[PDB]
Amino acid sequence: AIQKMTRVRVVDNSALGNSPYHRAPRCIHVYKKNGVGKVGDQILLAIKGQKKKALIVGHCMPGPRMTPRFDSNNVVLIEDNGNPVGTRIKTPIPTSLRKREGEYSKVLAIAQNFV
Amino acid sequence: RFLSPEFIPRRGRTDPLKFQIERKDMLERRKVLHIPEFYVGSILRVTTADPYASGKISQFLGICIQRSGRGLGATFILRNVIEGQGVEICFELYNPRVQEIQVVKLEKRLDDSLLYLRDALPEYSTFDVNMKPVVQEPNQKVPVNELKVKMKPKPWSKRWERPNFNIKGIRFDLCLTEQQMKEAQKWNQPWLEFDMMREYDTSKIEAAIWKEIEASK
Amino acid sequence: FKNKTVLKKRCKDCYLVKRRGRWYVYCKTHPRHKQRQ
Amino acid sequence: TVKIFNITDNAAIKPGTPLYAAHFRPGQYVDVTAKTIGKGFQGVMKRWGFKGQPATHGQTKTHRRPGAVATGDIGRVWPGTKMPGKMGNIYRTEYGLKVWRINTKHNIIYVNGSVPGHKNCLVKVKDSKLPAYKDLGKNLPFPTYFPDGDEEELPEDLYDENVCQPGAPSITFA
Amino acid sequence: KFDIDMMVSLLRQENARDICVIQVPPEMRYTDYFVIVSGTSTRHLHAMAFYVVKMYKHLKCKRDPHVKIEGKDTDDWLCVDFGSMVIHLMLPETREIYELEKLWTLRSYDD
Amino acid sequence: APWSREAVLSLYRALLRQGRQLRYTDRDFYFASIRREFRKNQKLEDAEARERQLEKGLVFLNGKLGRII
Amino acid sequence: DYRRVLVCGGNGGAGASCFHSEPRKEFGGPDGGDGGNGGHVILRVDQQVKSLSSVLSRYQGFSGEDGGSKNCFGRSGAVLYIRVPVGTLVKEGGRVVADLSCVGDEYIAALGGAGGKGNRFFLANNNRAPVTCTPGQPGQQRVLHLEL
RNA sequence: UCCUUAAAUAGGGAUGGCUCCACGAGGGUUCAGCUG
RNA sequence: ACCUCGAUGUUGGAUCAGGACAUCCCGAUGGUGCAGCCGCUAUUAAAGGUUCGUUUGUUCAACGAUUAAAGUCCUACGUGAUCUGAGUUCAGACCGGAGUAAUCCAGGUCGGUUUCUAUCUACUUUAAUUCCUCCCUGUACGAAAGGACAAGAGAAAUAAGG
Ligand SMILES: [Mg+2]
Ligand SMILES: [Mg+2]
Ligand SMILES: [Mg+2]
Ligand SMILES: [Mg+2]
Ligand SMILES: [Mg+2]
Ligand SMILES: [Mg+2]
Ligand SMILES: [Mg+2]
Ligand SMILES: [Mg+2]
Ligand SMILES: [Mg+2]
Ligand SMILES: [Mg+2]
Ligand SMILES: [Mg+2]
Ligand SMILES: [Mg+2]
Ligand SMILES: [Mg+2]
Ligand SMILES: [Mg+2]
Ligand SMILES: [Mg+2]
Ligand SMILES: [Mg+2]
Ligand SMILES: [Mg+2]
Ligand SMILES: [Zn+2]
Repeated sequence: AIQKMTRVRVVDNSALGNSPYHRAPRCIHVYKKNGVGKVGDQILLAIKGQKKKALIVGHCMPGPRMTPRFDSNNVVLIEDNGNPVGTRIKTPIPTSLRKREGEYSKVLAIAQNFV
Repeated sequence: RFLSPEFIPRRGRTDPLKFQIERKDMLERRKVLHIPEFYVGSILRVTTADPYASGKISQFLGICIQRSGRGLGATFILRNVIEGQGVEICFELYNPRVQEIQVVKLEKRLDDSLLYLRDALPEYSTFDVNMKPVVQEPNQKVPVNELKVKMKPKPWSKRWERPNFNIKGIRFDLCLTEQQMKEAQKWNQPWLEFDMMREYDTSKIEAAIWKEIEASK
Repeated sequence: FKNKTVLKKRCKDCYLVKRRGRWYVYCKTHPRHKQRQ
Repeated sequence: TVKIFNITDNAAIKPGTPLYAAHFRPGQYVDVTAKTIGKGFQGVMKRWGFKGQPATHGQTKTHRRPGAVATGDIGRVWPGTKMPGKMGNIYRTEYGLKVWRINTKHNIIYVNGSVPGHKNCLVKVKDSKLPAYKDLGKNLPFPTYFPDGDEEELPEDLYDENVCQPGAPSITFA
Repeated sequence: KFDIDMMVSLLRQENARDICVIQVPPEMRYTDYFVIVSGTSTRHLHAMAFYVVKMYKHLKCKRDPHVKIEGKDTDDWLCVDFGSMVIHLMLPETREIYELEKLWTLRSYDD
Repeated sequence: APWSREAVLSLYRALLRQGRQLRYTDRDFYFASIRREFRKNQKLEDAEARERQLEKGLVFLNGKLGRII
Repeated sequence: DYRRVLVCGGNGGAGASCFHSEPRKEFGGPDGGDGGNGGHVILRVDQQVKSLSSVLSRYQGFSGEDGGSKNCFGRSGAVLYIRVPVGTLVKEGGRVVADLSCVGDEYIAALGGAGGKGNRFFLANNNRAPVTCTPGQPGQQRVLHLEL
C-alpha cells in the first residue's frame, strides 16, 4: 500500500531514478479513488524536484496468497502516455501484473526477472 | 510421526464435524499432491501453475519462515532474495494450483517463526535458486540448525528482543546493549509459562486425527 | 423549448396549443420557435 | 427454532416431513437469514463508523464520542439518529449466495461467502429472491428432495461445475 | 485457429516494415511467442494493430477472452497481449532505444 | 584479446547458419541486427570485455534463453 | 479560411469595503476582501479542428468575483481556452500575435484584469480605518483575425 | 527577484552603522530519523 | 434598538450533520450558430454523491495533484453542558505612532485557567452508487480528423449490511 508521502524505490534503468538527490522519491498522488496504491496502480512521484508518473511493481504490504511480498516499495517510472522512462527493470516483477486491468505489457517487456 | 500442523485444530467452540469434513478434503487432496514433511526453517521449492500464463509452471525456492493457518486454508510463507530484492510468498498448501512441493533441505530452526529474517542480514535469507536437494537418512531425527543470525541496525519490523517473541536464533549481544536487554526484560511475564489453564493439550485430538489418516490410507 | 411568460408566434407555421395545462408554441418548420408558457 | 417460509400452494408439504441438504443443488443461489453476532452496547465509533475525534492536539475527554447530535434550531433529536446502543443480535439476510456443493451424507450445504451469525447458530436458508434468480427453480426438487423416492441415490458430494474438486489432478491453465 | 502463423501472415499482408519473432522458453512465465514489429508511423501502427485485433476477434476462440490494445495514447509504441503471444508494435527509434531483442534473447547478458 | 581469435568468427558463422533457416522473422533485419551487434562494438574493446561479449553471443547462439524463429 | 472573432478578457472583481466587529472588539478594523483577478483567455491549436467554420461570437473570459466580508477574497475568473486548427495565423489589426502550428500550441489572447483591493489591503499602522475600495481593473479586449 | 516545496500569506538571501563568542524549557524554519 | 447585560465571548477547525433547489456530478428531455464528439442554452429531477495537500488562525484565496463532480445556500454566519483556543478578547512585554505625562492605539510580535455528577423533553437497529476496460465497434456519423448510441460482460472503488 503506497499512499501519499511514502518513500518509494525506483527499480528502473532511468537517469531520474538512478541519479542521487538529497530527497528520496515520494509519492505525491495515487491514481486511485482511495489513495491506496497496490501493484499495478499508478502514482505521481516527486523525483529530483520533478513530478513524474510511475507504476507500482511491488510493496511490503502483504497481498493475496500466492503473490510476492517485497522488502521495498518498488516503482517503475512511466511517461504520461505510458512508455516506461527506463529501458530495463532489474529486480523481480510479479507475474500477477499481466492479468490486471490496465496496460502492463511494456513494463513486462522491460522486466528481466519475474516472481 | 510428523502430524502436519494444519490438521491439529486451534481450540474453539467450532463443531468437530467441521474438522472431520475439512480433514477429509485435505487428505483426499494429499492423495493427489504429496505434501512432504517440513518445518519452519527448511528450504522448499514450490512449483505452481500460473493462471496468468497458459498452463505454465512457476518455481519459487525459499526458506519456510512461517507455518500458519489450519485446515484446508493452511499456508506456509517462505522467503528469499532475488537480485538483492527480498521476496516472500505465502503459499496455500491445498491450493489446486500448486503442482509440487519439494523439501530441498529439511531442517528445523531454533525458532518456530523466522519472521526476524526480514531484519537479519540479507545473507541469512539468500538461497541459491538452483541448489540441489540434500538427502536425509530414512531413520533420522530432523536436524536442528542452531544458527544464530546477525541483525541489521536496531530499527526493526518487530521488537524481536522482547520476551513475548521468545526468539532464540538472534545474536542479540552483538546488536543490543546490556541496558537494552535489561529494558526489554520489563515485559517478561514469568507467570505466563506457569498458568496451567492456558496450555492446549492436543494428545487425544492428535490420536483421533492419526486414526482418521490411517483409515484414509 | 424556451420559457416565455408571453407566447408569440414567429413564423407562419408556429401554432399555439394548450397541452398538459399550459400553452405552447409548436412549429414544424422551425423547431427553434418552440415556446412554453 | 421454527421459521416460517412463504410458499405457493403447489409446494405444500405435509407436516412432519424431513428436509435434507439435497433440497438445494449446486449452482443454485440462496438467501441466508440469521441473528448477527451480538456485540452488546457499543459506542458510536464501532456501531456506526463515526470518525471520532483526534487523539492529541488538546482534545479533552472526547476521542470516541458522537459530535453534535443535531442542529440547534430543531431543539430535539430526530428519530433514527445514530447513537450508541446495542449492536448486533438482530436478524439480517445475505442475498444471492451461490451453493457451491452439497454433502448429502452429512447434509452440508456449502454457501458462497459469509453468513450472518456465529458458528453453531441456526440460519434460515431459502431460494434466493433476487430477480436474476427468479425462475431457476425448474430443475430443483420442487416440493423438496425425497430420499425415500430413491429415483437415483445421490453421490456423497454434489459439486458445482466450476469447483476444483479435491482429488482431481492438479489444475493446469492450459 | 489463431496462431503465430496467422500473426505473421497478417503482418506481412499489411506489410510491416520489419518483423521479428522470439520463441520464449516455457520456464519464463510470460508467453510463447514475442513478436516485435516496426512501422512507418503511428497511423500505420494503429491500423495494423486494429487489423490484427479484428482478425483475432473474428477468427476463432470464442471461449478465449477478448484482448486489450495497449499504447493507444502513445504514438511510438503499441502492444497487444494475446493468450500465448505478445506483439510489440513500434517505430525504429523506439525499437533501437529499447533493444527488446537483446532483452528477450539475452535475459541477463546485456545492459 | 578474446577467448580465441577464431571463436568470434566461428560464432558469427554459426549465427548466419542458424539464420539460413529463419522462417517467421525478417531475414534482412536479422542480418542487419547481427551486423550492428558485431560491428558497432567488436572493434576496440578492452581485453576484458571480450570474454563477456563472446559469452553472451554464445548464449544467444544456444537460444535456451529465447531463440529467434 | 479567414475569420474575425472578438475576445474579451475577464474583468477583475471589485474589492470590498467592510469593517469587522465582534463581541469583545467592537472596532475590529477593515474587513474587506480583495477582488479576484479576471480570467485569462487563450487560443489553443487542435489537429481535430479543420478550419474556422466552428467559430463563434465574443469569447468572454470569466470575471473574478468581488471581495467579501471577513476578508474573504474573490475567486479568480476561470481560464477560457479557445481552440483552432493547426497552422493558424492569429493577427490583431495588422500586428501578428502568433503563428500557431504545433498540436496544443497555446497563446494568451486577452489577459484578465487584476482584482480590486479591499479596504483591509490599505490597513497599516498609519491607516487604521481605510474605506478605499479599488475596483477591478478591466481585462484586455480585442478583435482577432484568424487565417489558415 | 532568487533558494527552499509538487504546491511556500511560512523560512532564508539578494552619536549612528555594524560585529551573535557563548548561553536560552525564548520565538521561528529545516535535513534525517522516529513514531497510532 | 424590539427580546436577552441576576455566568451564554467570537472566528475558524474537529464530530455529526437536518433541510432548500436557485443542480456541481449522476438521470430524462426541447433547442442550437448540435454532421459525430463536443460544447452553449432551457425544462424536469434533491434518491445518491459532492477529494487530498503547501502557505496562512483563517473562513475565502492562490498554488499542486485529482475527480463524474469538487454546487449555491439556510440551520443562533447549525453544532464549545461534544471537542479545540490558532486569530481576536483579560492581567506581562516589545516595535511603530499619538500624548507634557498618565496612558492610549480598528496596527505588527511573543505569552496567556475553556467548569458542569443530565432532573425534564427529544433521541439511542427506518430494493446501492459511480467510474473504467471490453462487446456492440475505429460500427453509426463524418471528406477526413475524429468518434456514438442504446444493450451486455468484466474489473475495481466507495457506501450499506455481515
Ligand atoms: Mg524544486
Ligand atoms: Mg512495521
Ligand atoms: Mg481516530
Ligand atoms: Mg484524552
Ligand atoms: Mg508548516
Ligand atoms: Mg536561564
Ligand atoms: Mg424607540
Ligand atoms: Mg436567569
Ligand atoms: Mg429545478
Ligand atoms: Mg444571518
Ligand atoms: Mg490565543
Ligand atoms: Mg498588553
Ligand atoms: Mg494586536
Ligand atoms: Mg499570539
Ligand atoms: Mg510558554
Ligand atoms: Mg468543555
Ligand atoms: Mg455527560
Ligand atoms: Zn415557426
